[PDB]
Amino acid sequence: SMLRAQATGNIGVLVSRVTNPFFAGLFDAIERELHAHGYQVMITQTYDDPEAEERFLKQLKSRELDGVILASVEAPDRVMAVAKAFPGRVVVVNADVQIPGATSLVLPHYQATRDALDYLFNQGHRRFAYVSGGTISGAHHGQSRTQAFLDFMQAHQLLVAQDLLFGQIHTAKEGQAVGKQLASLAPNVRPDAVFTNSDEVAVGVIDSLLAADVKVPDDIAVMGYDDQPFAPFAKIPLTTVHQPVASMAAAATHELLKGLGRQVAQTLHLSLKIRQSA
Ligand SMILES: [Cl-]
Ligand SMILES: [Cl-]
Ligand SMILES: [Mg+2]
Repeated sequence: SMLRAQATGNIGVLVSRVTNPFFAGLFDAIERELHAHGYQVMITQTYDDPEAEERFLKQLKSRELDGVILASVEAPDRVMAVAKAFPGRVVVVNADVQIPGATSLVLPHYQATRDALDYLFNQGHRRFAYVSGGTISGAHHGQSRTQAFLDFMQAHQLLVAQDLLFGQIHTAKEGQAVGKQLASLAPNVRPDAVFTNSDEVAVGVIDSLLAADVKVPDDIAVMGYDDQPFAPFAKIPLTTVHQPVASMAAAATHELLKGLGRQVAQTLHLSLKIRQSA
C-alpha cells in the first residue's frame, strides 16, 4: 500500500503586529484569499517575541501546516533552512530581505524613501528628523530605508543631526513622545520635516506638535508611511508613502498557492500620496 502525504489544509501567516493597521490589512487580504481556496489560517505576531518565528516554523516542520507566508523575518538563516526543506511552501513578502529557497517578494522601499525625501527637499526642507521602528545602526537585514536616509543626506550635502534620529518607535503613543520632544526644541534646533516610517507614528507626532501650537506642515512637515485606513481621516490628512496592500497580498498568495500545486503559473510600486501633513 503506497501512502502519500495528505494536505492539512492549514497555512501560517506571520505578521509583526496585528494592531498595526497596515499588517491587519495585509493579513486580511492574504487570509481571505487563502480562506476562499479552502484553507484555514494560523497567525502569529513577533512584535513582543522574537521566538515566535521559531515556533511558527516548527508548525510547518512538524507537518501541521502546508505552507507559510512571512511578512516579517527575524533570522533569515533559520527561515532559509526551513525553506530548503519545504520548497514551494515558504513565501516571504515585504520583509526587506530575500531568503534563498523561499519565493521572496521585495518591494522598492529604498527607492520610495529616496523619492519621498527628495520630495521633502524640494519643498525647501533641510533639517530632517528620522524615525524608525528598527535600530539606527546595524548590519542586520531590514535597514533599506535607513540606508536611503543616510544616502539622501550625503547626496544633498546635509549633515545628519544625531539628536534628530529616533529608533525603536512603532506606535502612535511613541510618536506622541517623539513629537513632544521635537516641540520642546528651540525653533532653530527643530527639524523642518519628520520622516516617520509609519502612519501610526505620524498621527502621534502630529498630535503632540499641534498640542504645543507647532503648525503642521507650516512649522514642521510630517511624512507618514503606508497609507493606512485612517490616513485620509487624520486631523491633518497624511502625506505618506502608499503600500500596495491588495496587490502584494495577491502576489504572495499566488506564489504560495502555485507552490502548493493549487494554482497554475501566470510590478509592485510604492508611490507618494500627497495630502496635507507634508
Ligand atoms: Cl521589502
Ligand atoms: Cl509596527
Ligand atoms: Mg519650514
